[PDB]
Amino acid sequence: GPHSLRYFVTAVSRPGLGEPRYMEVGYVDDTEFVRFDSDAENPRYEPRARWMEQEGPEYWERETQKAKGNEQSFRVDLRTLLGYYNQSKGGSHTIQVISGCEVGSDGRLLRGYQQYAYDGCDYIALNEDLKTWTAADMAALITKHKWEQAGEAERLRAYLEGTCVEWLRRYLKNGNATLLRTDSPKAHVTHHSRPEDKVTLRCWALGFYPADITLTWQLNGEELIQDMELVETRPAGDGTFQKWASVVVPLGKEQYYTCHVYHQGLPEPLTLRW
Amino acid sequence: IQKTPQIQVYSRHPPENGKPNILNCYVTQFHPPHIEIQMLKNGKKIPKVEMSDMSFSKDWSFYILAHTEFTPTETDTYACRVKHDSMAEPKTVYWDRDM
Amino acid sequence: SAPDTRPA
Ligand SMILES: *[C@@H]1O[C@H](CO[C@@H]2O[C@@H](C)[C@@H](O)[C@@H](O)[C@@H]2O)[C@@H](O[C@@H]2O[C@H](CO)[C@@H](O)[C@H](O)[C@H]2NC(C)=O)[C@H](O)[C@H]1NC(C)=O
Ligand SMILES: *[C@@H]1O[C@H](CO)[C@@H](O)[C@H](O)[C@H]1NC(C)=O
Repeated sequence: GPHSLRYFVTAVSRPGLGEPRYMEVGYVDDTEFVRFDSDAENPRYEPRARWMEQEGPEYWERETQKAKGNEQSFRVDLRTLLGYYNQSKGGSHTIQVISGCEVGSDGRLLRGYQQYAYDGCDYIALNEDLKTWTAADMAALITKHKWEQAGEAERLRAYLEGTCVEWLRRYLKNGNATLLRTDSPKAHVTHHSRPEDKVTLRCWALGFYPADITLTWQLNGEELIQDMELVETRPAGDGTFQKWASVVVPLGKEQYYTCHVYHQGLPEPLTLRW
Repeated sequence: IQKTPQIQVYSRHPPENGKPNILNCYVTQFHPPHIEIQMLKNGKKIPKVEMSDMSFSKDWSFYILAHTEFTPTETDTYACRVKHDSMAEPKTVYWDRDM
Repeated sequence: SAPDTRPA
């Protein structure tokens, strides 16, 4: 199926405490595989997935130097945005960037993207065309004009269609045993009493990969999505994910509800009852 | 913009006393990024805690996972304590083995 | 490999 390469970058200033903290975290699909943290003793790009041991010393040195260069660029941006927004030098501010590309099963580009945020709000983003930018406010409009005059879109497009895609294919090839695997969900239902002759039925899906999954509760053959409570799919600490979805039902009528689990690792969806 | 972190505590495998497991504290939907996350065993901070899976959603709120290997006991209690600017006081969420 | 970012 399709796969993605994403980098989550965060720069946070801290007036009075020295230089801003700078972090870069990379993911291939839903798996963290590399990380850079300026607050580490000796900041360096580091592998976060076992298969990255396949990259030689040059890779780590190159990514580390690039990260330090990016860190310096963001230090400048934090200062620049204080000016654009006419803010004080004593407050903490955050810049966030998500950059990435997605390819189909054949390794060809599906889409690329790069979006910026300042203090948790949209700042500027590359449009789907990979040619123009969309600015959220007048400060971002200044940036948009600067980048157009410098031809930044063309440079970024080259990265997205070329560098990003090519590295993603390489990571998928080297880490195939991990990234192309399928771990089937194991499910179970828990029961909890409530006041007013009602019960909470919670359906759990554990140890699966990839992260995409669908959990629904049914009654009489119809789904109860609007009556369900749930948590966003979440990492379980070992590279797998988990999720739960619950519904409140009448005491004594539990046997009438069924949990359905759909996943890449389930040739036939699972159907469970309490 | 200030979003209060959602704190979720859970194990990798259904808890079975004496059997190795992984305890997770997923802290999500928060902003600003500065945060303090501590995992506790019987009220005492756990030392080996690994931080991973830092990302942010479409609305830019932050997500991060704290996890540690552990072997559950019938009497041991576990919790996750979080300090963040959106909250006046630290917040502790206990592991509910029967959830 | 992450992209190189430049000043806004
Ligand atoms: C994963 O792929 C390997 C092939 O190796 C990949 O390509 C290399 C150039 C290098 O980049 C590796 O890190 C990559 O993992 C598969 O191993 C081969 O399997 C075939 C049979 O299917 C066998 O004849 C070859 O001798 C194997 N070669 C190796 C690398 O030992 C491996 O099976 C794949 N894993 C799964 C199950 O997805
Ligand atoms: C910036 O804010 C200060 C007050 O904090 C104000 O005096 C000044 O006019 C502002 N700058 C502009 C050009 O809006």
